Amino acid sequence: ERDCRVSSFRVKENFDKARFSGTWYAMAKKDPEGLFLQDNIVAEFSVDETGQMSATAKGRVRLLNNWDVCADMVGTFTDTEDPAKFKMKYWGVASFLQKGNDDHWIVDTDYDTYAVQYSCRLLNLDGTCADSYSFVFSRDPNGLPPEAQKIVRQRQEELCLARQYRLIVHNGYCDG
Amino acid sequence: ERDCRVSSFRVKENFDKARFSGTWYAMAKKDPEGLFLQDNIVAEFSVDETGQMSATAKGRVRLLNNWDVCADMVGTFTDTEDPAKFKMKYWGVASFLQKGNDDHWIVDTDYDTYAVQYSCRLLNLDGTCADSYSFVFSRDPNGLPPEAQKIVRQRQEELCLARQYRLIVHNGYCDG
Amino acid sequence: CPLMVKVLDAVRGSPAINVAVHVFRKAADDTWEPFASGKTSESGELHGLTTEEEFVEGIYKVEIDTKSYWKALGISPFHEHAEVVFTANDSGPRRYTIAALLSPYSYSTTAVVTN
Amino acid sequence: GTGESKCPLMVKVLDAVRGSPAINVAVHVFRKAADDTWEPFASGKTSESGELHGLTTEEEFVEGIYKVEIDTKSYWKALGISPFHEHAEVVFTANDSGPRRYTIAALLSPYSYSTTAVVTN
Amino acid sequence: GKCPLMVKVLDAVRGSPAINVAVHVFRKAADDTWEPFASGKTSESGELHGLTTEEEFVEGIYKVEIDTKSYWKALGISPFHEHAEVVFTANDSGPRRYTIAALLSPYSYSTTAVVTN
Amino acid sequence: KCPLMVKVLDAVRGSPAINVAVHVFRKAADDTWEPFASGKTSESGELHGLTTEEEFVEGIYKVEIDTKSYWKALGISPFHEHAEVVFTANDSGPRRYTIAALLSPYSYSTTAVVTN
Ligand SMILES: CCCCCCCC/C=C/CCCCCCCC(=O)O
Ligand SMILES: CCCCCCCC/C=C\CCCCCCCC(=O)O
Repeated sequence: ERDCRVSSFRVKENFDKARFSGTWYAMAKKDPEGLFLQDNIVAEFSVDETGQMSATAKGRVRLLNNWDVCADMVGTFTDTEDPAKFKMKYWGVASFLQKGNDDHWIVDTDYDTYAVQYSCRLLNLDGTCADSYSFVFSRDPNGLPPEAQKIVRQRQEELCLARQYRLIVHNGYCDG
Repeated sequence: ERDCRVSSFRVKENFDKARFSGTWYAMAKKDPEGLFLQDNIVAEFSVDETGQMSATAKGRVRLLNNWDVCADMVGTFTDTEDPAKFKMKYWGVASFLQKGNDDHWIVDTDYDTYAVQYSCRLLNLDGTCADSYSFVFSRDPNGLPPEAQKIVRQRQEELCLARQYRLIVHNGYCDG
Repeated sequence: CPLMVKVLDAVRGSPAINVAVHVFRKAADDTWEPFASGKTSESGELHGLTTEEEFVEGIYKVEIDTKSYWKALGISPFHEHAEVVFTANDSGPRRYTIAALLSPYSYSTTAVVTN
Repeated sequence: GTGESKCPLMVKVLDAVRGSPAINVAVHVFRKAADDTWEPFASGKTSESGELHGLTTEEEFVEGIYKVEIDTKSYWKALGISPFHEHAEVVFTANDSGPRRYTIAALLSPYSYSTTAVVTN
Repeated sequence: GKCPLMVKVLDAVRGSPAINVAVHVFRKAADDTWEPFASGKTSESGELHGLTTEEEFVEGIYKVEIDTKSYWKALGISPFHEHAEVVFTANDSGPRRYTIAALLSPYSYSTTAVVTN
Repeated sequence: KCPLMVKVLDAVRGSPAINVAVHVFRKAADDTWEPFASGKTSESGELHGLTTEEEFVEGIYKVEIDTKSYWKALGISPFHEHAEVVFTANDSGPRRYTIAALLSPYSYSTTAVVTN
């Protein structure tokens, strides 16, 4: 009965890139096929001279058999009709690292505490998602207040991803 | 019957490096095992300031299965107790070409018409040759007067190489 | 077989298992016919691509899908794929074997032809 | 929008048989089209050091798929040996991932070649 | 109470197995020299099977030496390398089946290990 | 200029193999490798200045590359202990030598560029 067509999903109203900028710690992730970022994931969002959003994540990636490396990622966001939906073009400073171009949705945020992002990589023909990833971010790495957690769970439920998120560990594995 | 010990072989008496200099065309060759120079062989002999002899040579080499190339060879002669016997250090200007260090003997020469050279690369324990090469040179590529041919045949006989020399063809293969 | 393909992994030190291989032959006008195709086995070899009969003469392209191999392992590789291109059977009978050694930013390719 | 011109793309060729720079080799470059056709992009021949410089500018070299085709067969025939390969193709995506300099290097033999890339952050 | 070490050698120039390539295998001792461990020559297909048996193939550092020089000199070329030299630790975690592979040219060789369980 | 140069490339990361330990030896009268020259690869993957025209003399040489240190310092477990390149040098006139090695965990290629 729950509508699962990605085009039916609520996104952030009048999303404001400027209030979104700064550091965001990844607290939980729903992996897509061919998962990339493992753990220790921290993003830094900015706004351009021209008003364009961009970001610069850091994280542990488990390559090959068991080769672990700290990826420095970079992504640039082009706008759309909808202030909360972007196309994200991304690659790592090191070229052997994954490159790509993904829809990038701010499903919800209050700018100060939490954000829920979503990405649909592949569609089924009924409009439901065949391959997606989703991050939950927080401004504070230790966790979320109960009010925030409650909203977040509600958003996980609406993306048809309830109970599918892996917990993101932070143990200083990527320290300069 | 005939004494075939390389140390018993007569060489040129009071060989003169200077009268030996200039151009010598290779007219016949007795190949060693692992043969190198095929045909179109021409040598240029010189003498240095110090009195040391050296030479140059051009020639067709068949490499691999059937790769033909014009080799530009170079060799330096260090002297010995005998003015007709040298050690020849040699290599090609192109480094993939054969290098080495061979005894080099002037068995006989005329300076004007013919030279017969000999090299013993490996010995049997009774003092006879186990691997040798020998060159017959002429000042004129067309051939030898009958008096020179007679001596040359006689030298071939005494190096125990009668009937074993291959005719060197000269068809301009190495020009341009 | 008239045509065998062996692929190796220079990184993990093993056959490249499940590498998709797509052979083409050259048409009278200058495009490619999908001549044969398969996947490398557990030993990384592709036997049974074609027969002496069908393996006629002409220009042939062996295309090895390396990108998929590497992406399936985290890495964004440099090459889209490997392409050995060679004339075959212009003097009757010969058994060709294309061998590829794979790295993300490099590959080497070799033919072992006999008969 | 005008910038300093150091080569986004350098090719280098080496002779494994002779231990030397593979000199005067024909190298052609193509960019895959909307219709999947290879469009002629850049052309040249290797210098004395074995290097093809100045093939294209930062600006003209744009996000795409590229084929570097090296005339190995020409080099080997013009020298005597009968090569196995018609040419050596290097197919690769470039500029999809920040501004970078690329280096193709190919190492040549009659029945074998290897190619390798050096891309710089 | 099938050999654990196979060597395949190829000719990058002629495009065929390197036939009759002499291969010499050494192992490392307490004091740091090399035991002549095994010996052979590449066959008609360039492979060296039956170099050794599972049990004698004990743990340690091993050197596979491939005589490239002879191969090339016997064909006119003065090659660059004395020989090809693969050095690896074998069996420090139970058994394992190694195949050292070598691609050959006068001024270049590449070598690679195909290890199996 | 330099009669001997070494160059190292990383086949996995598509870049100069920076800080690689390279050791060189000359075979002795008694079949012993005498320590000859030593260093680490620069930013570009290039060890220049290993020796001089004069000191580099006819002989057999072993260039040993510490591939294993490189790979472990990156967290991969390599197959090779090191990479040896054994060669005769300077026996055929005065020449410049270039060793180049291209590295992978279970594989490497080496090549020479000697100039007349
Ligand atoms: C007898 C040497 C040839 C004539 C003297 C020329 C010396 C200068 C050239 C360098 C030496 C190259 C010759 C070595 C070839 C050995 C015999 C062979 O061809 O198989
Ligand atoms: C949504 C990711 C974090 C916010 C953007 C950070 C910008 C850094 C650039 C892109 C990082 C690449 C993320 C793509 C991988 C997502 C799925 C995965 O890791 O498996």
